[PDB]
Amino acid sequence: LRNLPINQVGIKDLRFPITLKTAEGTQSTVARLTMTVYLPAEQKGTHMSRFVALMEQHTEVLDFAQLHRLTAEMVALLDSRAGKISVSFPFFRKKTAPVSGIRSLLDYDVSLTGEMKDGAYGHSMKVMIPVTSLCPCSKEISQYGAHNQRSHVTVSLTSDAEVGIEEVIDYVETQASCQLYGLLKRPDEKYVTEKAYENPKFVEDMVRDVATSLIADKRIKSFVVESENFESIHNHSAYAYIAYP
Amino acid sequence: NLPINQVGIKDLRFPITLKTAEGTQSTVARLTMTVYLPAEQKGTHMSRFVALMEQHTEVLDFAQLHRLTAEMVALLDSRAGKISVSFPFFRKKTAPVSGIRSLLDYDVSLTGEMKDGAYGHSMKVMIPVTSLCPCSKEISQYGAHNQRSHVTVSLTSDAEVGIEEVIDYVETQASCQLYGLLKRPDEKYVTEKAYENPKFVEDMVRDVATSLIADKRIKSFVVESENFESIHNHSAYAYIAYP
Amino acid sequence: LRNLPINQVGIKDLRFPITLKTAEGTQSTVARLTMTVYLPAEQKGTHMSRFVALMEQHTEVLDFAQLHRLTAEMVALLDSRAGKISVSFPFFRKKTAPVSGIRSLLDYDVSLTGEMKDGAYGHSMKVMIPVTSLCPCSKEISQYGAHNQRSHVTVSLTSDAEVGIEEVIDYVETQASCQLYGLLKRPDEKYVTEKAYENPKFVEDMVRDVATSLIADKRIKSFVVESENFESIHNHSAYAYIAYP
Amino acid sequence: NLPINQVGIKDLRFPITLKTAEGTQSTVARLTMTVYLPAEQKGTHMSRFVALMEQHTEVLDFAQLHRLTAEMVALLDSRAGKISVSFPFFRKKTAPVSGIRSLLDYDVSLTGEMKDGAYGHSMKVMIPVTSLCPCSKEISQYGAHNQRSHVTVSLTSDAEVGIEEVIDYVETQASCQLYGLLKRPDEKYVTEKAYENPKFVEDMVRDVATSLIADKRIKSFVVESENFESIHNHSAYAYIAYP
Ligand SMILES: [Zn+2]
Ligand SMILES: [Zn+2]
Ligand SMILES: [Zn+2]
Ligand SMILES: [Zn+2]
Repeated sequence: LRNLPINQVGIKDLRFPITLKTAEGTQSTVARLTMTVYLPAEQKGTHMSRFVALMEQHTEVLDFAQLHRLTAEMVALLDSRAGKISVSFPFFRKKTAPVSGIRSLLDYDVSLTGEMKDGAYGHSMKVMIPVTSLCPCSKEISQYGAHNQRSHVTVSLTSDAEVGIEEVIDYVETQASCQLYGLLKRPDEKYVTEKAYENPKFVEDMVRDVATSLIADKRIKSFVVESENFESIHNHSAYAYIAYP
Repeated sequence: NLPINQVGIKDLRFPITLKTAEGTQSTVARLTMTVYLPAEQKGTHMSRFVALMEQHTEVLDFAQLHRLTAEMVALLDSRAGKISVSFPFFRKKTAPVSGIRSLLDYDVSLTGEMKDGAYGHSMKVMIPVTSLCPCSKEISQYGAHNQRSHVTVSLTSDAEVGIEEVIDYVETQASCQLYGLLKRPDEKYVTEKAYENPKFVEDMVRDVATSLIADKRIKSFVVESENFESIHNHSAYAYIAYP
Repeated sequence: LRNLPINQVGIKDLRFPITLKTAEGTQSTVARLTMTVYLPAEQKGTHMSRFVALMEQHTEVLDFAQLHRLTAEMVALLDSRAGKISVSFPFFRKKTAPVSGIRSLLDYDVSLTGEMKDGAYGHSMKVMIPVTSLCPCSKEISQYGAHNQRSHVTVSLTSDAEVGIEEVIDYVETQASCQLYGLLKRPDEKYVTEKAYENPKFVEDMVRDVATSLIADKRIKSFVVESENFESIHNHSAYAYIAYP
Repeated sequence: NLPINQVGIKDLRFPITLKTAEGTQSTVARLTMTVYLPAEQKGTHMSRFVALMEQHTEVLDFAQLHRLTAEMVALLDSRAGKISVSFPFFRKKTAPVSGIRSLLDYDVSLTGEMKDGAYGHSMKVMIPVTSLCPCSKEISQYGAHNQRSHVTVSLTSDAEVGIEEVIDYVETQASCQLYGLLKRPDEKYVTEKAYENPKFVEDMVRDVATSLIADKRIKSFVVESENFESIHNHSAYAYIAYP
């Protein structure tokens, strides 16, 4: 009676090397894990070492099928009816400069979550995409130039069928004033400077353009789109978010 | 054409004066200030959030947060919006043997929210405590591993719950609470007290949540605890949400 | 013999409310402190609670005279021949918008250090100043627009006579493509957009212009100037620093 | 007209493969890559630092760092420059009773530096350990407060000192070292061992520094330890520099 069920208990911020397979290829990265299970009112404690045992023994490449298997195996190993695994890591993608064709990596921040509830599995994801934002107000009121800055666009979603990390990346980067590259030659820098100027967007415009795409995707049951613009003229950020439905 | 749930400014740093039941203090806040944006409206008016903060010189407390949130949604011409303010919060404590006084620091957020002329508020408090392991003590012939823990309480009520109240709910339940200033007899007392009161992370979250369930001002809450286990390089963690 | 002196021992990241007085006025802020003393080979340990005792008992406003007194009192209280107090905090200054005249605060990050060595006192400081940087290459090669971004300029210095926090701020902000304001009306935004465009500067130009000023100041015995530009076109930073002499 | 000590790129994130004495692993690095800039030269050539990393596919180790730093100062047409690479580093450990194996994570930086055709290298390793308080144990009738500690070793040598070597120097000296995976008999062993080997932060830094002084490959070093005291909300800290 005095006793209460605990929504989630286990371990948090275990750092662990992982290999990840997505549609575009396989890559090695380093993750932080939070691994937890439901604890019924009657049980005193969970078994904390079994969460680490699980990661040490499962050597398969991570993908959405493997995260499912892993979460199902965890709840079984932990003797629980419910649990979550959240895995956060940097994610690299090969990019090509818009004029030179010179290739370089860009880095994104990703989290993947698997959740079991009484035999039912659900999965969600989050991706932070760094883009260039350029202010339409600045350009319009100014006889020359326009302020611009890096922005972090964060998409969180839950879907029934799998949605690829790269697909979330493309939905955002398609919409940005201009996207980022690690390696830019002189013509590419001329290209990005001009495109961003040509395509100014408020933080409001950015969240709306991405949200439109996500609403259209039949896989997506709910989402949040945030955008944060590190305003180059202020020392605080412009911020917006849309949650759906 | 889509409405935007919230749009405005994030992580504006700003000095504030804060009034609570035990007194007034000066601290430094981060603010996030946002309003609802209707489907066909192009943008909000970003400079007005800063203007509002620059103009209002009054001490912060729950009544002044309400007033600032009202005035914001008015000034921005919106039907809804939210103000969240985060800051370090200091409280004077008394060492348990010497009685020598010293401050402790806690992390607090308060949030006010207007939706179509109705107001709601909520708060969050991170209280650092000592945790000590019952399995370690029971299995070992001497000693018990122990570590700092960060206990985070988020709650929503209608009547005001004081920051100090949330702190007390938690410190009362910890294996032992923290102090900045401890003499040798104080160190002895805290060492023994934690060792006499071992708690798993499970125990800590159940013990705090029971106290909050008993407080009938509280509509809903989350209690989390993260224990920086001194024998691992990762943490034990738990949370309860209610209802 | 087996025993070794310890350069510095004490406490680190004590968070503590402070009141600070500089040339422009007095303000309340929150600091992190690191307070340490020298430990001779022969002594087993220092007295850790006395560092907190010291902060709890000294209720005077902080300024360079008070940091001196505080460091001298610490080494005496700790029974040591040498020690350091480092105090880090956000620092607010009142600013005025360049067209409207509308006033707002801006926030800077500051550290002040006091050091005793056998009766001799020395003090140093560091200030991070967030500014706008605008790329000359971008503007010159582009038919319109120029990429720009927040930059953090960090000045560290040691001096014999006191150098005010605001003076370090002015040395940097005087040199920037354009400086930041919290509150900007439409004409002010037109003003800052244009000024930054009119005054493009590489990270190299920025460190050089600030360093020139610091070399000229007779108070300053040594310094480091760093600048980091959060390139709005990349996901890494452009960075430079000058150390002198 | 002023020369600039170092100019280039900072916190480029980049996946790397790392080879050490115990094996090869894949990790993710932050890089800072800079060159000296002569007084009358206007700017460096920023895109070339990224090109250099994109082109060189070789496994990282001390010989490859030297080679990358040589090639950089060549490609940038500078007389001096520095490459620093920071990453999490994993090592497989054996629990002290069960022998069950599990990884532990450490934070590493390696730095290479060219000055007028001469090369130097240096390294930094943060090793997390358990610390346990001798005063707490001595004064208390039972128990002893203990906590995670972050021990950071920075060193410069000419002959290569392995990352695992620095880790061993430190773990050997801690009240007890950390493991990710511990069974009940392992938890008992580590609890007792720390309690049998209490050390102040002073003790830890002297004990490590003595080991490093004895390693005649080492030209200079700094040992710091920060102990996240489980009875306070602040840390004990010490450092030694040598010579
Ligand atoms: Zn703008
Ligand atoms: Zn335990
Ligand atoms: Zn540029
Ligand atoms: Zn102690």
